[PDB]
Amino acid sequence: DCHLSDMLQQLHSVNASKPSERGLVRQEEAEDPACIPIFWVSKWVDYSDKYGLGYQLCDNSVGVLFNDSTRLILYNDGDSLQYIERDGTESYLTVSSHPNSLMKKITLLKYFRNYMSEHLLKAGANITLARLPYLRTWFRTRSAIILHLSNGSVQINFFQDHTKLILCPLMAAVTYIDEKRDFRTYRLSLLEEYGCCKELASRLRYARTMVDKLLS
Repeated sequence: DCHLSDMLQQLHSVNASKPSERGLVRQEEAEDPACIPIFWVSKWVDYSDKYGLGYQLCDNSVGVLFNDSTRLILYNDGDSLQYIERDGTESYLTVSSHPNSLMKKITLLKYFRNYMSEHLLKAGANITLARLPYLRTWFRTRSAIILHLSNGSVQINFFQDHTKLILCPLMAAVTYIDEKRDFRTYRLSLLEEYGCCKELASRLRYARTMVDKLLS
């Protein structure tokens, strides 16, 4: 990742500068609505002991990262599919016509979509040209799930308190979703500048270490 390189810098820059420890924190002055992200994960399902990691993006498309490290996406038209092999090669197809070699996985995705159509909360449901990204990797920790999409974006959802970061290195920007499910986007360079709350500074410290694991 040219991107993830960028992201660790940005983030380290902001964390080095110790933004909570300021005479007068001015976090709202680092806000920047002209940087809101197009895609994040609104829901996810971890059936990774058997099948893989199911998930839905904010545009209502659905995806799976199977345990064999391939991915099938279903677009929000209900029919278009994109399959992505371990090497990254990508075929496109539909539900109506598609090799039989994909029967089992197309079905697995239908099940994942049926479940996610009915069930979980839709993160960032209150918000509004990019290529639909797919899930590159994920992993869990005691404290959170980390989701790394092909468009270069890392999303970290925290379990305890339901807070979330979407990091876009394209813009040097991060979106915080707090416990009240308020949704504020910030430029990291302005956060370094203007400071932020002790909450977000800890989330952002975690996020650095999380982006380290991702690089490995």
